[PDB]
Parts: sequence; C-alpha cells; structure tokens
Amino acid sequence: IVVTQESALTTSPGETVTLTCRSSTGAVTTSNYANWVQEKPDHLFTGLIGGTNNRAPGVPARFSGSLIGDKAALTITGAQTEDEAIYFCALWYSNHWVFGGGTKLTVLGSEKSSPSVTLFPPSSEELETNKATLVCTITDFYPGVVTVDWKVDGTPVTQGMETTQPSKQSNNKYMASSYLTLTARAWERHSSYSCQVTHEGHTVEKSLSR
Amino acid sequence: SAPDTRPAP
Amino acid sequence: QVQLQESGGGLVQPGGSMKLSCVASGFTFSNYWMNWVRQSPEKGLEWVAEIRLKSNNYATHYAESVKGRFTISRDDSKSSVYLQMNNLRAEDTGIYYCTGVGQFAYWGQGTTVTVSSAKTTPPTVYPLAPGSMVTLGCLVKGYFPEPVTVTWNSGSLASGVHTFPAVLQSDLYTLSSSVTVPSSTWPSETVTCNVAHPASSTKVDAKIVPR
Ligand SMILES: [Cl-]
Ligand SMILES: [Cl-]
Repeated sequence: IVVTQESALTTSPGETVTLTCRSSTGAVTTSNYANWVQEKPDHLFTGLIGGTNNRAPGVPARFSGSLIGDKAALTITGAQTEDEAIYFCALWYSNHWVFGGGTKLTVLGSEKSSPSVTLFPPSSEELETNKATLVCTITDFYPGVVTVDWKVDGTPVTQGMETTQPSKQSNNKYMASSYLTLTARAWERHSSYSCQVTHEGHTVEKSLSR
Repeated sequence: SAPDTRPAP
Repeated sequence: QVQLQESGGGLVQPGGSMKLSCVASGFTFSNYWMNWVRQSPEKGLEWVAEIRLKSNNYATHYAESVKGRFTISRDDSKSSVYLQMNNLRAEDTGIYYCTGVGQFAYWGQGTTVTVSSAKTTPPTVYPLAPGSMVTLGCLVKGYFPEPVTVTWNSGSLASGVHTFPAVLQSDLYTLSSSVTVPSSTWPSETVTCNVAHPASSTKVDAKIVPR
C-alpha cells in the first residue's frame, strides 16, 4: 500500500496551510487512525496528531487533523516560522502502518535567496583512473527547495547523477550538491556540460566548455 | 482492529 | 519529562545480527504499546514492528519486509523495548527509532544501523580547480566507512567553507567541500585541503593548482 503526500509547500507566516495524505487502496477513513509527525532539523521527530484528529499533548492548538474528501489532512492555522519542517503522515491498515513520503513545509522566515551555483570539471588525477566526476555545489538558497538538472551537449542526462538533500546553513538558508559521474571516455567526447538548478521557477545554471 | 488509542500522559 | 533513548546501533555486514535497546522515562512505559520505525534515504520512514501490553500477552506485529528476521520485545521491569535483528541486509540500513503513545507522539533520538559488506577504504582526494572571489573545492572519493574530516589551510581558512553530505555510489561514500577566497589570494597563495579518514588512519593534503 502506498501513502502519498505533497512534496513541498510554502507559506507566509500567519496564513493557513493544509497538507493531505492519500491511500492507494481507497478513501482514508477514521479506521486508518491517521497520524501526523513532524521532523525538525537534526532528525528531531515529534507526533502532532493521532487517531485522525487527536492532537498529541503539548502540541500547539494551531495544528488540527481531519478528513477531507477521501484523504487525511493536517491543517496549520496561522502557521509560524517555527513550523518550517517536514511532516509525515502514517496510516493504519488493521495491523500495520504505512508512512507517507513527507511534505517539506516552508514558512517564509526570511527574504528569498537564489542559489549560488558552482560547477567543477574532473581533475586530471581522477581522469587517470578512467573516471570523470563533475561536481556542482549549490548554496545560499531560500526556500530550501531546488531541482537539479544535468545536461551533456545540450541533452538531458538520466543516469550517473546524484543530488543531496538540501540542508540548512547557519543562516537558515540552504545548501546542496550534485554529482555527475562519467567514464573518462564519455568526458572527452563532449564539449558542453551544464548543471541547471531550478529554484522557485527560475533556473540558475553553470556550464563547462571542454 | 485499532492501534494503541489510550490517552497520552 | 518524557525521554526515549535508543542504543545498540552500529556497522554490520550482510548476514549480520544486532540488538537495539530503547529505554523510556518520565511516563508509565508499561501502559503503552511501543513501535520501531526506521529512516533511510531511499525509503523515508518505514514502520518495522509494534509490541502491545503485558495484558495483551506482549503481542506483536511486523512489517512484511522484516517478518522472520526481526523480533521486538519489552521488559517493563526496565522500562525498555528492544529489537533483535538477524540476517541483516544492506536495505536494513537506516536510523532506528522507538516511538509510541497516540500513536507516535514520542520518538527517541534514533540509533544508526549500517549494513554493508564494504571494507575500510581511505578516500582518494582530488583537487577541484575552477573550470573577485574564487571557489575551490575538494572531491573526497570512494571511502568507507564514514566520517571524514575536511579542513582548508589547516583550518586557518575557516570562513567561506562549505562541506556537503556523503553520497553512496558503488558501496563507497563520496563527499565534497569547497572554499571561497578572494581571487587576489589564489593562485598567488596556496590553498590546500586536509582530509582525515580516522578509519583508514589517514590524513592527506591536496594543493589546489590552476588547470
Ligand atoms: Cl490483531
Ligand atoms: Cl609565498
């Protein structure tokens, strides 16, 4: 069974947000006893809602669980900056639980900042091993959500790329990195290489000419 | 059958 | 104040076995069921096992991916829940949390369990030269296990540093670091990164030289 959530949502503080949680088997009902769990930076987990709408003790009144249509939902009324975090939902299926993928919540707590991108070519020392790794570093962005796209001679790559999950910098902006791994042969054969980072609908790109 | 629905401390 | 505190995590090869422990305090542990839930990069959160109360005969349920290999148990005398894992697989790698109460209100800090057949491996360190301010970096490729510590000019270059998370590619980890310095100081002055890999007992320096 697959439990689906929204990947990320952004909100200004003081506004209300609703996150949903669906089941691949059908409608989510009270029998799924939907839970909502919050993850704050450093793997700090805390339960917010259990049994569809029972708020765990100590949890702020602004958090409410509910059922909207065929899905479970979490509503944060008057979201605060301290609520930027990831929210997981879990659904009960008679004798087991299935967790959702998590929704990253941004509560704009600072001015938006574009990612600073840097792309590095493979070193000569590495190339000798018949391997070529291009490194793309990505820093100082807020919201902390970016999609990274690699291209070779203008064509999209779908293999050999690996990106890390943004992580918060001391200044609460975010950082991330991506890697493209090539054989030395593939590396020498192309002239154009590009790391493209889309952040809030605007793509920041760096390129290497070989 | 339900999960642990006992009230939290 | 409630507190759940896991224990017992470590590195293990496939086929391995280990037991995790979790001790609860600040509430009546005996009154609630307890669960194990693990967090992995490729899988997000995955519920692994639950155990009910003494009055339920310490009854349990297990996720299908774990059935027959893992066993949850509890000892209320000790306010503790435990997970015995056998026939471990690399897919069992993750941070393991005990959590409970209505229905996951309390979570411990987590304990990492790594299942890998990889042998200790020092990183091959590679300088990253550029293809007002200039950004240089270092690739720390193909090491195992973690961690690794990366400095610049022995730590004299403190500001302007960025070190990123390890990626697992080929059973081995790779990470990178970068420094930004005024272009007036490179390449006129030396910029070297210092990489230490406690496990291999190695400490390498790599000077960044222009291409
Ligand atoms: Cl049952
Ligand atoms: Cl000099």
